[PDB]
Amino acid sequence: QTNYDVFEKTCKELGVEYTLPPLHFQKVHRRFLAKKALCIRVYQEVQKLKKQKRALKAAAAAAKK
Amino acid sequence: IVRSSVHAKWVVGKVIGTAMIKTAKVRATRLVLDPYLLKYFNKRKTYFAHDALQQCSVGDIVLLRALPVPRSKHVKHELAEIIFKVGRVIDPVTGKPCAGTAYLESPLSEPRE
Amino acid sequence: KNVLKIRRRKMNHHKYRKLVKRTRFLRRKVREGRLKKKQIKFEKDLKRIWLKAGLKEAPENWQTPKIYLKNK
Amino acid sequence: PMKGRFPIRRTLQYLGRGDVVFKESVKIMTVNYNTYGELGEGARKFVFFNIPQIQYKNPWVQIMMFKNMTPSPFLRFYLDSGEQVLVDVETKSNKEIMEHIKKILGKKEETLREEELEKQQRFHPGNFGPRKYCLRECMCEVEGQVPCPGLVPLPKEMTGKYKAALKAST
Amino acid sequence: EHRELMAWNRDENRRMQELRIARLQLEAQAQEVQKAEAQAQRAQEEQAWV
Amino acid sequence: ATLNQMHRLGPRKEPPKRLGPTEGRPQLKGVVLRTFIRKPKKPNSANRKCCRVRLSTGKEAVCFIPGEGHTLQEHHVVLVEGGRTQDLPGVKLKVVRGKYDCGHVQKK
RNA sequence: ACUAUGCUUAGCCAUAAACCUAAAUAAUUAAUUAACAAAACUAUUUGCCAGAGAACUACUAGCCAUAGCUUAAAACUCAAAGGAC
RNA sequence: AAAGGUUUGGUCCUGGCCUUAUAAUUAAUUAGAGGUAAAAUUACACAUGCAAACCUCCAUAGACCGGUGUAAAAUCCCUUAAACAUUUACUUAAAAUUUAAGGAGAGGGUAUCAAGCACAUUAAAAUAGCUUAAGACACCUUGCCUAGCCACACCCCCACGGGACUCAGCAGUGAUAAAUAUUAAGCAAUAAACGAAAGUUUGACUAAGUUAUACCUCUUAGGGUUGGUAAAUUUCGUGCCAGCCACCGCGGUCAUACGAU
Ligand code: FES
Ligand SMILES: [K+]
Ligand SMILES: [K+]
Ligand SMILES: [K+]
Ligand SMILES: [K+]
Ligand SMILES: [K+]
Ligand SMILES: [K+]
Ligand SMILES: [K+]
Ligand SMILES: [K+]
Ligand SMILES: [Mg+2]
Ligand SMILES: [Mg+2]
Ligand SMILES: [Mg+2]
Ligand SMILES: [Mg+2]
Ligand SMILES: [Mg+2]
Ligand SMILES: [Mg+2]
Ligand SMILES: [Mg+2]
Ligand SMILES: [Mg+2]
Ligand SMILES: [Mg+2]
Ligand SMILES: [Mg+2]
Ligand SMILES: [Mg+2]
Ligand SMILES: [Mg+2]
Ligand SMILES: [Mg+2]
Ligand SMILES: [Mg+2]
Ligand SMILES: [Mg+2]
Ligand SMILES: [Mg+2]
Ligand SMILES: [Mg+2]
Ligand SMILES: [Mg+2]
Ligand SMILES: [Mg+2]
Repeated sequence: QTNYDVFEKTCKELGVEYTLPPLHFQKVHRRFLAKKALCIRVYQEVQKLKKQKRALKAAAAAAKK
Repeated sequence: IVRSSVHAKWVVGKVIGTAMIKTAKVRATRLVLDPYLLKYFNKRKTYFAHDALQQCSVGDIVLLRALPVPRSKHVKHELAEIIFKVGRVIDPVTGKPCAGTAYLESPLSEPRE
Repeated sequence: KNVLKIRRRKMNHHKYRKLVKRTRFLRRKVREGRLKKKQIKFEKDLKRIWLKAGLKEAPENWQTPKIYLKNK
Repeated sequence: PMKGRFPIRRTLQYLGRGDVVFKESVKIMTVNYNTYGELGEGARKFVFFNIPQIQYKNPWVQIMMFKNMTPSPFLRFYLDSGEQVLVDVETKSNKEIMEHIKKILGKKEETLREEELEKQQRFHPGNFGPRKYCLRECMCEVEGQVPCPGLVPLPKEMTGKYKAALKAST
Repeated sequence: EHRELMAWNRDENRRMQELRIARLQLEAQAQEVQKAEAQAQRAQEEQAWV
Repeated sequence: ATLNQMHRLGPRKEPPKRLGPTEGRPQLKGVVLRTFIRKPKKPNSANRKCCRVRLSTGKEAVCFIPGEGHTLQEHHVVLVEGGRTQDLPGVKLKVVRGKYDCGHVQKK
């Protein structure tokens, strides 16, 4: 926050990685970590289906043209 | 060249995040009077701002300009200026680099580098 | 400084400990069933998510973890 | 005992003593001050005593204060045109700071009085209505006018009950 | 009137900038003298320590 | 508490006013079910005249009958009011003398 | 008289009147005796408290804990409970 | 709050409860007359009558007024744009009234509701983000902003459709509730609708009827209380019984505390 140039050199030379403090604390327990894993997986599946649909829709339009 | 509808035509805040593409999450704070205590406290608001050049870093004070048309649901401002860069502040009064309450370059000197 | 307030708590805890000892076997069966209902509620809440999202089957290679059973 | 130091700052009379009413151009006032030092004592007193008074009279102006970021304290105003007015408040008393900003970016007494009169243009003393908006609810209250029948009974000949009886009698 | 007041403000900032350089100049002279004396003590102590 | 703590919490939370035997109503009408005697908790000694009633709400409560002598019987209708009988624990209702089947005390 | 156990090595458990029954920090000792204890008192920040019992309880959630710990009510009863002398 | 009563053998501290003030609804007992204001159990089911017309045909109005508090944390305040199912002007502008997208700040309860689970950005379509202990999300409760505003209009949030098929317009009824206004008169005044107009219409409204719920002026007198807090008891009866108290308490034979006087 004061001397960024010295900060960059110090971290590079000393080999220290600096991670910024996260804005919000995340609670962790078996029920949360298991629901959060499904929620991420469900989203990914929904988005994968949309991408496939777009490719098929575009492919059909290209053939018509 | 009509201006925005939003009340915050000009807002100052701190860049609390920069993980979205070309967008910087900025936390502005205003003073609100507690009616019971008659004392002012800090009410903070989050503003998404269009950072076209991705020139923003977490912790730097910035000035946002209200966009004439909202770019998206939440992006209704753009990055006008970076008032203070994080760790790279330049004293407005003298114009010399500073690192806290100290001069990295003396104001007596004229480096012109 | 008397210990009278400590003696009231002393008797409550003594009597409560003897009540738990009498009905220890009953309490065990209540818990195993409360955990089973706790697991079903967890599974149903996970099924609600993917069904609302529009999926007709749970994500591929997903099996709801059994988190309340005697896994440890 | 009211808590805190200088509890008078938390009274409506003190907050109303502020005299700096910014022009419509002023939108933001950033305050850069140092918590330790000798040349920034007036700036620290300005944040302690004056910033509450300024905010009270300028509720729509964003006052954001930054601490120990620069060697010297200063004030920077952001205007709606895009202009930035930098003020240097080092070695300046808190009272001097208030007077400086009042001159450069403060509305004049003439302007403020004109706005006050315009606000009350639609209140008329003659208007009748509820107490919240008017002096008198009814003309019965006025002296010389016929009084309210509730307070003073009307003459029999001025009553519909009596007139109806005569019309039947006729 | 706005332009005149914004010109007066810039004049006040320059006037105070001049005082700041005058004050800091005096400090450099005094602090330089102290620095030379402090370096002398280090030279004396450093030689003795060696 | 500090001024910051008073601000973050605000005014004291106020527990809701739970209702009593009349359920926030001036009176209720009930049908007598049984007439019995209740004994006042010591140090008092008496045979206090009470009755069970089914209130219009549908619940059943115990009501003290004031006065020297009542003619109440089962299936009668009465108008109950609030007010606890201090010696009788749990008796939070009273019968109104002079309404419906219950009548004014016979003066001696 | 003799076990579990107190010991070692691995892991769990997470509770004490874990109490100086004194949160931390920086001031002041006079323009200051509720009592007793440990003289009084200001400022700053966070935590906590809001009659007693029901209650180190019921339910909820987390936990290697399964006769467990932490979190923690209400109905109802009472006109007191409690501290010091 | 100008406070008071009540922990003890006693004092002090702490602390709850209650008392004294004010107002509304209902009930007991009791009351003459007049003027005024307000009328109120119930989004329960509704018998009958009425509540919208006007007018040379076209149109306009029946979108208002009046009613209820259904739903909803629902909102307040403010900004922008746009029309208007309009009015009054011009061939181009002043209003009234709305709608849409928003946000300086403010805005009920429960944190034993602590995570929500797509809630983000970019614009080669990639990046993996968004909200949240400064309270998200979930649930519960509630009309609020009061010259008035908002939502609802038999029910299914909606109303193509379907259904258990309409007084939450005036008066009135059934049921239910501690809760009890006339199945009334007139469009003369004001307001609205229509008409170029004389005019017509209106359970809006006006003038009445009803009711100690309130106020006002008069006339009669009733109601409660009488141990302390807290203004005020004579005699007898009763004898821990019968009874009484907001709190403390009273009653076992001289009861200022019960009942009658
Ligand atoms: S209020 Fe004026 S006549 Fe009654
Ligand atoms: K007694
Ligand atoms: K100890
Ligand atoms: K007290
Ligand atoms: K509806
Ligand atoms: K008329
Ligand atoms: K006697
Ligand atoms: K008596
Ligand atoms: K008497
Ligand atoms: Mg016990
Ligand atoms: Mg052994
Ligand atoms: Mg502990
Ligand atoms: Mg120890
Ligand atoms: Mg324990
Ligand atoms: Mg437990
Ligand atoms: Mg438990
Ligand atoms: Mg009545
Ligand atoms: Mg209306
Ligand atoms: Mg409702
Ligand atoms: Mg619970
Ligand atoms: Mg409907
Ligand atoms: Mg109906
Ligand atoms: Mg209808
Ligand atoms: Mg009706
Ligand atoms: Mg009534
Ligand atoms: Mg006309
Ligand atoms: Mg009596
Ligand atoms: Mg008495």
